[PDB]
Amino acid sequence: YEHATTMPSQAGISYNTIVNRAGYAPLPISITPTKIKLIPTVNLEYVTCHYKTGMDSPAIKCCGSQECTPTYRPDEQCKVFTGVYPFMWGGAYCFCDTENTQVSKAYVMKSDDCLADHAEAYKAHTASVQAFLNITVGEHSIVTTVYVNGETPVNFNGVKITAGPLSTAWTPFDRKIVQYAGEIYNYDFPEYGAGQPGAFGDIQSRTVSSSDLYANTNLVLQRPKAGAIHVPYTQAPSGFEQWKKDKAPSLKFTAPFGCEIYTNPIRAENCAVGSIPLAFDIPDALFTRVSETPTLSAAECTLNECVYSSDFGGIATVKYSASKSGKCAVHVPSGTATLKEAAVELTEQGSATIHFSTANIHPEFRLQICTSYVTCKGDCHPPKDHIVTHPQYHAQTFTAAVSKTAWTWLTSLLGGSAVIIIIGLVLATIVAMYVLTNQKHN
Amino acid sequence: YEHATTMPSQAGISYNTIVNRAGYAPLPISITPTKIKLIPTVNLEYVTCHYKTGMDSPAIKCCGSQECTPTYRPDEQCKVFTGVYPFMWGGAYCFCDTENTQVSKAYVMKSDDCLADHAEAYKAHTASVQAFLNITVGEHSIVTTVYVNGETPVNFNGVKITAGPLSTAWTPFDRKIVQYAGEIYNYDFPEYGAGQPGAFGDIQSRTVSSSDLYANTNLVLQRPKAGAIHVPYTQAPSGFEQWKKDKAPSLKFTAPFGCEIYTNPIRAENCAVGSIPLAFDIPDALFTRVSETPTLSAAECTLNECVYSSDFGGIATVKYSASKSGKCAVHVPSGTATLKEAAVELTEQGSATIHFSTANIHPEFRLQICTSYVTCKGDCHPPKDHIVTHPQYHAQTFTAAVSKTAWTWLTSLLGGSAVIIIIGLVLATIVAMYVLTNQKHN
Amino acid sequence: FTVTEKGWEFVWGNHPPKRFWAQETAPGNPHGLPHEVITHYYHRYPMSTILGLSICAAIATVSVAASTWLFCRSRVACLTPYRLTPNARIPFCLAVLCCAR
Repeated sequence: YEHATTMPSQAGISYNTIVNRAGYAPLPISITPTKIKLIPTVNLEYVTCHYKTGMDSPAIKCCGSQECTPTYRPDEQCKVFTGVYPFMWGGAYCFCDTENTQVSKAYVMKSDDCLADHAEAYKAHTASVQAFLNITVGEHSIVTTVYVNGETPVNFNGVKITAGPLSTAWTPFDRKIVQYAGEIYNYDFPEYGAGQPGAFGDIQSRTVSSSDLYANTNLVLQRPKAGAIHVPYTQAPSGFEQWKKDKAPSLKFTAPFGCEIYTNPIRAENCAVGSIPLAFDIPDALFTRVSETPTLSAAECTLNECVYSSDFGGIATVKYSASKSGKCAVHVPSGTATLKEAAVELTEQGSATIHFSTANIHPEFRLQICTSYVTCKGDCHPPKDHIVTHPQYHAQTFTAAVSKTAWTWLTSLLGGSAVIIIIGLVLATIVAMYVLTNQKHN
Repeated sequence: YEHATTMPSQAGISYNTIVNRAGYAPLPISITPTKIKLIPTVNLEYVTCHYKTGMDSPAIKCCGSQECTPTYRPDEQCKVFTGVYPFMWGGAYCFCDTENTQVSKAYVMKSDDCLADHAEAYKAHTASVQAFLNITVGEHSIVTTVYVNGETPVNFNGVKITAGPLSTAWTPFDRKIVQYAGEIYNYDFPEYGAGQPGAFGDIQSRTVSSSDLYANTNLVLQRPKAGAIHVPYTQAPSGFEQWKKDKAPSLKFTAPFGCEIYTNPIRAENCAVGSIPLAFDIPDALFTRVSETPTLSAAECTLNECVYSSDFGGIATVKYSASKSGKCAVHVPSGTATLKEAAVELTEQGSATIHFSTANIHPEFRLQICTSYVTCKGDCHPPKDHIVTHPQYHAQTFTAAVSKTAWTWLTSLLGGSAVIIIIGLVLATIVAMYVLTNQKHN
Repeated sequence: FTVTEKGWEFVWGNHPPKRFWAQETAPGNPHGLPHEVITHYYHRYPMSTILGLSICAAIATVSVAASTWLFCRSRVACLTPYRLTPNARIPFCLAVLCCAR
């Protein structure tokens, strides 16, 4: 039996329904979503870290001339300095006054702490939604990771459930992503080979153990001080450190719809957006007949408590009579009241006490109990808290809180003016006919 | 300096262009694509293989009764048969006539040859084109893998080249892919848990060593023969073998645009679809002054031979008088005719030979040698081979092969009618004026 | 801060996140004294209330104006054939109804 429904994309809250085959017993279905992930297709480009300007020892020749032999190290600067009279601790190094030669050679390599302290630059596109449902169809419950593409069914007890695709293609993640220290940022990093000095990605190692890194760190060798053996350089500071000093806050704190960004798979959690459709391919064996379930006669519904709070702040009470003692489903077909439980276990002459939730000020819904319909009617009152620490358990219908007094003010001041204009039109018509009757005289 | 150009996506055929800076030397550019890959994002859903119905040994109790103990094996059947009189080689096994009981248990397990003989069922989306170029910009030549998204530049000698994205999102692959033995199939496989017996995917293991397989093979246990210890069973035959028997041919035989499906990773190569835009960021140091290059005076172009074939079938002789002996660029601006070489080395008073290629019967194209512009003009002849084994080196211009005699026939049949109708209209106007003149005397 | 029915969340240092949710407890009484229901539905639904009062005032004004227009035209159409007679003698019953001399 093909049954299609729709579930809102919101974790924690139980979602209840029933299936009414036209001549059989109603089959209750309950789905409570627990954890709804969103895992993009993530593509590593490069990592970066702090650099470490390595320097070779100065080659000194006395009354000679050196040359520049390159090594093709990253950003490998080299320069030959003439007119140098260096000193060691044990006196001067050459005897020649001039024509001595010192060679400075510097290169950029990545830091020793690159392994545990690095930032991963990614690209993300075309995410994949995946929920941890908790389905109960005819008191047979499973807990299964369902995938919410339009296929990939979950099978249990012959029942085939296909939870279709989300109504929205929204993702919190951008086209480019930087991951650093368990937190994830929407940063527009430059491409490989486009890294600029002083900003994020001046070092670009392809992987953590790539052993071939791009480096553009504005390194310039300088002339040594007269009488000293050192290699003086001048370069722009660590762009990774400067990225860490600025760092507009993580996507964990800035994401729309209240998402919960996590790390080891890059994923978002519990983004309250969209809605999941559902397909139920139910076999015919589960449809129990009518007379194998209880069936009421002369039932009546009264409202004990009625507060239009956020949670189950209404209590309806059903006095019933039925010639069996078993459980049967309860359901509200409109979205007027959201019931708490899905079934009520019955005696033969007792009473039932259900808990509902509603946004209405004058609730009038038609409760469906075992196979019948009672009408639960009352008046709800405002709740005592302004602010609660749990979300809403009902749906705000348009014209839900219109408060019959204000229905009377909209009926009188808008329908009464129509009464004024129709009696004016009738009076005008009677006047025109009486003038024509008067001028029938000649 | 931004220089934007567009290259047709086709391997092997060289592409030549020059940058015409208004007061500096022309700068040659030569780009030959070697291998154009096309790689979709590929996601493994399950594997399948031949199966193997595992059987348990029959549990016989002599004059008793047995029960069914489920082992929860895949597609496991357990029927228990009463009224047995089994046999070994050493006579009868039990000694009763009735009330003996035999338990048969069968289950499905994936085959022993699963590792080296199995089909991998993937999902494809969102291709990522990548290209092996060979770039020469002003006798600086590299060979470098490029990524042809609209970024990820290639850097050599200060030139920053970025190959823009393809003008077409065409992929030879469908949404669903099967790999079997180096060959790839657009095949709409059933989802995991949706396998049917006797067809593809009646056995579904999530990975190759997953230790959890889905088996839907229609296994039914039968009743054994009187006086025989065996487990009889009936099941639908293997659907991986039936899929190998069906197997409409691979994607390297049915794909359009000449694509070549390979799988070390799953990719297409050398599809002749679309076109790569290019972006040149040429620095201002490569532009040599005009006066340091050769420059001609009194140059003249004559066509020696001219065949409007598919290869280079035209020889033009350019006689010049050079101010200096050196190599310089030759280029044709239009797609009227495509030259063979990008540079010609000059003497001071020699005559140069260029090889071109045209579709024109009557070509009139303006060559560009070092900085001048000569006008090459002639007539081509039909080739001799009907079918060649190399693709087309030139462009198909609309009205390229009109063969001047047919220009004369079209111009006569299209212009004489207009001449006759305008002299008819002028004659009508003169006749109207002559009537108004002759009626003037009234 | 302003917290709506769609939610709100803050983090204070190393404390865990606290989510809060507003629920519909507006100041006023929706059950009488019609300047109290208007403040209730103004703090409740601010944008819809001004549009509703604007269109209800517009329809009431147009209706009262057009009814007064039609009644005055019908009074003129009644009394004009009895005010063009030289010896004006408007009846009695039409004098009480149409408010004549």
